[PDB]
Amino acid sequence: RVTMNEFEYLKLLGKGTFGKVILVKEKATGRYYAMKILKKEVIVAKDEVAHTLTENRVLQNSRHPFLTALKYSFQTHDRLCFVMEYANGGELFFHLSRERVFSEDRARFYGAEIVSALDYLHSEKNVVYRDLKLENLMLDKDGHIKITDFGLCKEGIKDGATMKTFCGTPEYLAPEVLEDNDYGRAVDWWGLGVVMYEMMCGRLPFYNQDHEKLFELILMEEIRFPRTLGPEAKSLLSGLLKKDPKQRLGGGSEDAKEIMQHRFFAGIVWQHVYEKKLSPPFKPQVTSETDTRYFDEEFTAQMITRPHFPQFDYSASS
Amino acid sequence: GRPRTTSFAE
Ligand SMILES: CCOCCN(C[C@@H](O)CN1CCC[C@@]2(CCc3c(ccc4[nH]ncc34)O2)C1)S(=O)(=O)c1c(C)cccc1C
Repeated sequence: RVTMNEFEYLKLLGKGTFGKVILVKEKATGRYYAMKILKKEVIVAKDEVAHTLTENRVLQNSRHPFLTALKYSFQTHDRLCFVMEYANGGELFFHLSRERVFSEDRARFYGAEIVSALDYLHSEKNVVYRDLKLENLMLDKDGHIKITDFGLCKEGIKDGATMKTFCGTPEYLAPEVLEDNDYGRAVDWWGLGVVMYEMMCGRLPFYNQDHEKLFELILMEEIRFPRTLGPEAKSLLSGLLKKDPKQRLGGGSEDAKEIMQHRFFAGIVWQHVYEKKLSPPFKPQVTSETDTRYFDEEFTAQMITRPHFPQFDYSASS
Repeated sequence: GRPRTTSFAE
């Protein structure tokens, strides 16, 4: 369907080793999107090809209120482009870099939406996400969670089926992954535990700048609990950050159903979470469609400037 | 707080 010329390139949202994300406007509809533009040479050079094709399939195949939606994929001679829905609220990382701690109510709201999304990925799509983190969690214009970055997903993973790839983000890696063991979908609940910990405690549960020291903490140290934490929050964090995945909350046959039943989530009607009938704790305060106040000035102040990826190109329908 | 993190695979 579309090419580079079907879009206006407005604001830089972010940039990294593999490319950039630009706030774009679709000429034909006036609708705003975020276009992820990756450098083919970098992707090939870093051996990222299968990840990019995995992200593409997972985005195409998923339809969920808390997963980032994809409208178009296409490519050029030297570029791969994902046109995704724009999330004006930025990353959770942006907000926690400024607030330091969310209230338990606010953390509960996001936690419930993340659970909803991961449950769908596991149960409906047979996908394990593997890279949950503050950077990959965005807020849409209404204040709802959007998971991003599906390049590390494992596809075709059923109930207890296991995985081998050493991957994720170092600070977030589960013990069983660091043990060099085959691991299952419960790695996602470890990642949920680290994210909830960060939201409610204002730091990672395990941290060293040195990865060997970091990995040692993850494997060896019990989590610390700030004295501000309520008992059900403590219990939830304690259960999600069990080092043995067989003992982790969500680590059995019932997967996410076990987390949903936990008393930390006692207020929560899961069908209302999905139907988005629960009032968000924060609505992004934007003055226009192009207000990028929830993206780093470092990026937004900047001016905008070998192989064929088979079966990449895509356009959404309904 | 913490610096931005980086996803990886081996
Ligand atoms: C297959 C490997 O490529 C992937 C590796 N990269 C990872 C990034 O995707 C991380 N994402 C994490 C979530 C936010 C970003 C930027 C803003 C954004 C999206 C996704 C959908 C969106 N909708 N609305 C906004 C929006 O992605 C960058 S990156 O490190 O190169 C990079 C960084 C840090 C920052 C900005 C762009 C890029 C490409």
